Amino acid sequence: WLSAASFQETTRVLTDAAINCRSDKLNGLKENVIIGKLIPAGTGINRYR
Amino acid sequence: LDVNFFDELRIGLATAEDIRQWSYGEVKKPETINYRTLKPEKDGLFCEKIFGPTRDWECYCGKYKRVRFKGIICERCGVEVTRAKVRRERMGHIELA
Amino acid sequence: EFIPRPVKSSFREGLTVLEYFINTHGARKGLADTALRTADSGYLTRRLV
Amino acid sequence: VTSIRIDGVLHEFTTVPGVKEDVTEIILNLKSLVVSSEEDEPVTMYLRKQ
Amino acid sequence: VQNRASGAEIGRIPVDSIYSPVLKVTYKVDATRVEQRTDFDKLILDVETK
Amino acid sequence: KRLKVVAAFQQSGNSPMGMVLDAVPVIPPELRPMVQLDGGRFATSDLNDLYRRVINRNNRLKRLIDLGAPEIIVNNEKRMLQESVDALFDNGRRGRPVTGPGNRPLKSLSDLLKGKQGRFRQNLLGKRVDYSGRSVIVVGPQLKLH
Amino acid sequence: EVIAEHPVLLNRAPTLHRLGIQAFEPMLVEGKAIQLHPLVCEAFNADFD
Amino acid sequence: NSVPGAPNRVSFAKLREPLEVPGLLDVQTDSFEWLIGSPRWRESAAERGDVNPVGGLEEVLYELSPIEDFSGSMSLSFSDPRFDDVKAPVDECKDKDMTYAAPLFVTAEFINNNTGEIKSQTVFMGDFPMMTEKGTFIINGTERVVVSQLVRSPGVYFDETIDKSTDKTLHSVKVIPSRGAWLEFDVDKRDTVGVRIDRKRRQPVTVLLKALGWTSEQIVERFGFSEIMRSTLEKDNTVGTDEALLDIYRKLRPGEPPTKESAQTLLENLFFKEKRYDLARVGRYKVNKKLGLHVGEPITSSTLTEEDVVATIEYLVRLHEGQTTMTVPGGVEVPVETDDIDHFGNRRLRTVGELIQNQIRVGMSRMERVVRERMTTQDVEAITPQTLINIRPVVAAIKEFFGTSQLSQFMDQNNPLSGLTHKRRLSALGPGGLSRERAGLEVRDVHPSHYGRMCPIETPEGPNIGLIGSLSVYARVNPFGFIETPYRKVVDGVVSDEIVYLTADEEDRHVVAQANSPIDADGRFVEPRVLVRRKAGEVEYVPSSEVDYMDVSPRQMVSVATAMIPFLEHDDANRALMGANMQRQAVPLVRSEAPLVGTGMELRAAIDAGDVVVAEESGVIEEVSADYITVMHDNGTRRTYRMRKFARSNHGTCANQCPIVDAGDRVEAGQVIADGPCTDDGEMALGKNLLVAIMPWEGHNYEDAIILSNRLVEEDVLTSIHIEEHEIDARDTKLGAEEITRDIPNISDEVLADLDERGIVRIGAEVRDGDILVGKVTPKGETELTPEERLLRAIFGEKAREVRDTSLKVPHGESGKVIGIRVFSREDEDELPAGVNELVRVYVAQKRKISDGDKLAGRHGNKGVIGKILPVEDMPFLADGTPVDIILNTHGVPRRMNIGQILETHLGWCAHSGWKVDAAKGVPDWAARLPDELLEAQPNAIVSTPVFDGAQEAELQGLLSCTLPNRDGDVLVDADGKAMLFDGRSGEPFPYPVTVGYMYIMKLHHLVDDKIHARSTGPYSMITQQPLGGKAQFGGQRFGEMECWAMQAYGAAYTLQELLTIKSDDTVGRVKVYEAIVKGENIPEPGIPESFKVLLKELQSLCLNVEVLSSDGAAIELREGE
DNA sequence: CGGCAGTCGCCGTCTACCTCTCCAAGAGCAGCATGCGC
DNA sequence: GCGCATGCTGCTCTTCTTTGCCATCACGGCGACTGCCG
RNA sequence: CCGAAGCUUCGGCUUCGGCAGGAGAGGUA
Ligand SMILES: [Mg+2]
Ligand SMILES: [Zn+2]
Repeated sequence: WLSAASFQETTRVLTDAAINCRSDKLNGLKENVIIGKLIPAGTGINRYR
Repeated sequence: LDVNFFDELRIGLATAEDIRQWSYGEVKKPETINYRTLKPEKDGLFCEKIFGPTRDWECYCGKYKRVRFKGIICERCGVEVTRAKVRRERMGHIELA
Repeated sequence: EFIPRPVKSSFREGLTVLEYFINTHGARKGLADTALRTADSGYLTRRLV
Repeated sequence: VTSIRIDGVLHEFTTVPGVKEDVTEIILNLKSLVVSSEEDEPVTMYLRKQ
Repeated sequence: VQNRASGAEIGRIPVDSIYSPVLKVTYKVDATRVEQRTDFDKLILDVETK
Repeated sequence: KRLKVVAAFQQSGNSPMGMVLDAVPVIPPELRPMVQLDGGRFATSDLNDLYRRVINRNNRLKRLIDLGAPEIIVNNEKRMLQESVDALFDNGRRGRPVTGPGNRPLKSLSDLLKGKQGRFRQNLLGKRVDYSGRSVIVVGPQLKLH
Repeated sequence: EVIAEHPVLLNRAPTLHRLGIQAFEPMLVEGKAIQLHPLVCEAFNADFD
Repeated sequence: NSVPGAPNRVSFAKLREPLEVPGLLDVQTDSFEWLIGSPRWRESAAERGDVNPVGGLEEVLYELSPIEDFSGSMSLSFSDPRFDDVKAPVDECKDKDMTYAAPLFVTAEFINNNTGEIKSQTVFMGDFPMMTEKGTFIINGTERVVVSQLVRSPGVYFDETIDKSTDKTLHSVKVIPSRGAWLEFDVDKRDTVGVRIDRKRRQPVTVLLKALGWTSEQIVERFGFSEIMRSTLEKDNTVGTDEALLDIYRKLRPGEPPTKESAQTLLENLFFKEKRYDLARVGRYKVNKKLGLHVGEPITSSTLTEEDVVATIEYLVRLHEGQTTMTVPGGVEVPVETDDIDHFGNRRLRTVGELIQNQIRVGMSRMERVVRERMTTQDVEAITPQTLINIRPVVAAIKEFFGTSQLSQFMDQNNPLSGLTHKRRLSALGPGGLSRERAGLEVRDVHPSHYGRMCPIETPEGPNIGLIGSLSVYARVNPFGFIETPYRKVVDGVVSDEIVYLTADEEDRHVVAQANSPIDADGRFVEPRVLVRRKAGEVEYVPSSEVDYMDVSPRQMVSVATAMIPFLEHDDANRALMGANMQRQAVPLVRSEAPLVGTGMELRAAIDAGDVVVAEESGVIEEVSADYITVMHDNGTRRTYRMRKFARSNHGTCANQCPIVDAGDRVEAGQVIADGPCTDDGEMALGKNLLVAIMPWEGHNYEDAIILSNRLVEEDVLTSIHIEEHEIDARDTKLGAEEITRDIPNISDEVLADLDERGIVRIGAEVRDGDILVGKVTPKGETELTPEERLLRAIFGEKAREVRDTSLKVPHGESGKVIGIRVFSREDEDELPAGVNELVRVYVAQKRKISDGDKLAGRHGNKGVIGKILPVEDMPFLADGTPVDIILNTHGVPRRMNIGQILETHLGWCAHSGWKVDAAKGVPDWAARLPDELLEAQPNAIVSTPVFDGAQEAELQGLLSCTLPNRDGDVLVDADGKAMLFDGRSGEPFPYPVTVGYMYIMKLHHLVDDKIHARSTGPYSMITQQPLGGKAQFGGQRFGEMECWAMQAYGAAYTLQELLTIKSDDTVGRVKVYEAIVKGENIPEPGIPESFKVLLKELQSLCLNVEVLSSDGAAIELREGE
């Protein structure tokens, strides 16, 4: 819901997520940028880090 | 805090019990700020009792003004003796009839 | 649509008043639709990303 | 010429009473002066008119 | 040269300086390139001053 | 169409009763600041008025209820309180917007999250930074590629 | 010697692809303008007007 | 010519002109003259069509009155507006931050029908802002300009579209009033006509005709020629009128019991009552002209009638069938056609008078509502006109229009041309027009009806392309709002000299010839066939025996800035657009000089702008100084004119006036007496003449860059003066009163040496960044102390010591001398805001030279920044040692189709050098059409080539081989315009000849000194603790969304993380990074940004229970504090 | 009941930077302070 | 000599929505919905 | 966090003083 709420139609996605009690695993580029972590690409992957 | 320890972000509907849990006090008067004394009112929208001291290690009265008296709640005013950065993270609530 | 009357003079000889006036019909459409294209392409790029 | 100084005038964005040109035009006119010197130290001339 | 960087009075006005006394210079070359490989050049200079 | 809503409230351990409110939260004061306008007065906050309206209506409702008022007047006050809370949460969704000085509609709590000028697309996905500069570029042909 | 071998990043808007950001090695010049290589103008899409 | 003292500029023009260009500021002053009702407009309206000299305010005051109550016992009326004298002159209002206005009075009478007595007295209705002699308003001390608005006019509009399924023609109708309800008749997929009353639902027109009181046989008696009408009358199921009114009532009013009298009172309150419906004079005149109703009688009353509706339906059905002409009982024959709404015969102009009259009307209606409501709650025998009238709504409306409005715009005073152009702008946006987002691509096109009324070239380049335009030179406005243009009438193939002004709706029935047409001595066309303009803007080649009109001049279709480009017909439209736009961005220089090659428009573009001083009478000059001129008239009166020396304009440039007369000259009325900002002896001069070379040079002029010489810096050729203004205010406080004084107990005595005995700086001091301007202190309160400290600091010493420091300092990166101080005080009887005690303003001036990064330009679209400045010994030089001044590249000319610059350089070289044509064996064949004064010229001569009739190419090619030699008998530039240059770095000649000449170069107001910025750390925000924005607040640069995608596509995971946390939001990491950098250690690990916490607290206030979990539940606190 | 088509509301419409102006006020309810009258 | 009356002045809100005011709002896609016809 | 002033054992300690939001218009690439 974090990546879809920041694209378009914040109110509708937030309402549906609240009703459904969704959970976000924070495993994408946009979410890791939002919360302030290393993106899972390039030099931010486990082998190189 | 460490960002490398987060694992989830859950959202859901909030009940009245949760709203009464998060709050640190109930606001009653619609007043905002004292124009002449330049100090927050009581039980208003900017009150020091509900939200926190406007200045560091201070309170509404002048009984405690030093850094060694932290942790003590003023018994005549009700204001905590702590930092002023706690006004960015403490909420309140309104009791609807 | 094409105008059945042509512009017989080059820019090295200079156009007349009427030829210069009717030359400006198509020189404004491009300038006016470039600005719309620039705002139509950015939305597509944001949706593709 | 490296500097000038007029009486009754503080800066170059001003006018002198009775003179048809402001100080900016006077300086631009003085920019064409041809002078010759022999000393190795600054020398000062004068100009008085009425 | 700003008067605040030299310790002078308010009434002083600094002025740009052009110290060059030469106006216009040009040259022309006439080249003798006859056969037998005995060739030389001639230079003519013109100097105009102030 | 209906099962999508009726099954969400069943599969999880929540309740459909969170849609009716009995207490309203209040944002921390430092997130809605009120500051002097260049040695003059304070000129609005766009969020400290929507709270004030709710507080005034609630106080009048409480005083009228604990007085023995007729049912019609209590119903009018309850309708007005409901409208004020609705305008606090989303201004303009139902009826006409609540305006201020200059016929300018007020900005609610849900207007600070939506749009290209909201929190998401203007404060979280892109920021302003330190150690930066700007100037006009010109061509230098004596440089190398690095 | 403070700025020796310390790269900087140059950026022009809009950034339509990767090459809108590139890293150079600074040199001190005289003036108030930045000097850019003639061969990176195609990637930056930058004229000099 | 036609001006008493003017420079002699010889011209290449071959055509004569039968008309002179009008006043260039008459579009602004005439409307205000009509609104005010002054005698000048009264006489002008008496000159032609003197029927109803009605002012602007009088018609509002007469439509308002009388004001009656519900009972009908008393009434109020208004009449006779009149104005007092202006309170303060223009300069006083501009200095003390006031408004230029004059009080307004009206007379009001109160009649009481119960008794019969009358009580009338004069009331005061507030101060009315007034327009100066230049067409501008001074509002709160700032100059403003009100811009005209292009809006669609009221009337009836027929349309026609193509069906989707049946793919046939579908017609529609729309009756649009000035203010009221809308009507819409149309035809549907089947043969069923229907009306859309008040934008709701859809009913067959039979119900409307029945509700108008019509039988079922009269419809056939009139509309008895269509099967559509038969089908509509057959299927109405509303036999009887009352059923129709009930159906209309049930359709309009929802959830009501249908009552016939209420239906009638609601029907006659929508279209037929002159209280809530207004088809204004324009609307009534248009409806009486399209449908061909009664024509000839004067217009009185402005409401719809039944015959109008019947005629509209008849027109619609006739158009649907296919008829071309139609007549109405009692009206003349009219054509049947569909009309276009972008036509200039349908778009009218709302000038300043009609923009102010609307606001006055709104305030009047509010005041009228108040007086009507208050007339029934007061006691009689104490009612007077002064007790019923409230002024507040009117003044509120006036001050809301002249302030926060989209059409009263801040004036631009970069140079005189921009100021003149601002006042001649036609704007398509505003409250009643369009939107920058809703407007499409068909409202931004050059319609064929713009010829002579709007300029097709001068328009903005960004998102406002086609939404803003400029009036043409010969255009003028109707008394209705339609733009006219003049023509010369031709009869029997001979052009006469009688001028008739035609609107776009009247010139489409005549054949109009072309301006560039060969005319003999008698006036007969030479060419057998001429290029004309037919009805629908169609271009044809018809013969010179059937035309009926002709143009007045070749420059009839261009504006005042486009008519200043020489050789315009050789340039493309796109480059000429930029060339016209960039002439309004030039800066004034310390010394001005007129072009070597001009157009002739530059003389009357400077007098009409008004930045020069002209003589109002004839006399001799008595005394001349640097700031005043005294003229003695012939009768005996003496008049003195003062000058503005080093005045600051709206944009920080310098506005300086200088005298150009001697001490014994004779002066004629209209002669220019003093110069101005961008003026050289009365004619506009925006740039300088420089020697050019067209060649590539080592890559320093690559991609639109420019190489300059060093002689342009050592000789002050391109130098400008910029002035700045700073203020501060001294006010009172709840703890005391702030005071301005030199005494400051916090700072040293070294930085308090440039202050006088009052706390202000002294005139002539050079300030710098962080320097001091004024010295002010703030009290912190005077109270008592503890009893112990009383005696303690009686022994030691106790002072007030409540003074804090608040001093006005020079901002970052500014400097310059101090040239003026203006102090306002309260005690010396000066107007001041309440709560403040003293005001002071400080002016700071600097002189700016040319440097790298500055923008230069020409009149043809050339534009670039300066890449290098070279020593004069490093520059290519001619055979006699003359260096060139500027180098331009040759790769940019052919692909942009602006070849007028090369012709300009050729003509400029010929004008600079001077020429002489030999006529020993008669005039040469190429010089047959040249005048006799253009056969010889002197060095440094000024010529003129009009915009569409100038110097040909045979003439230029022949003049390039006649130029005079220099000091030595040498001709440096040959017959092709090319010269051999030497190389100033190596000494060898360049192998091929290069083009040389003179060109006119202007300096644009985009300087690099105002665009450089840098920051390491500085001020931060309050809600989201990110760096501030802007250059004045020492802000940072945005790293947007598109710039993050490049970082993510490169693979740089650490650069992005550092850019997003420890440089923007990480409050605890920002300090540690600085300490680590200073101490030389390693940079620490980023924390968590603050905007995420702000977002979470935002989400929790909408009753959302959002939490951050761990790997095993147990939500993390996410608030620090421990 | 059962289709059905107009209709009405809600969503979206490129990035970065510079300069200027303007941002609810009159009405009303006490609370006295002094002048005037018997 | 005392009581009553009226104007400076603290002092804290208050600002709607009918039978009125108000005047409109692109352009395309999508989806419910809702009266309407059969 | 910065400045001023004292103690200062040279790590620092103490007193006082101090803030940054919207709408509209025009423009450059
Ligand atoms: Mg460019
Ligand atoms: Zn206390």
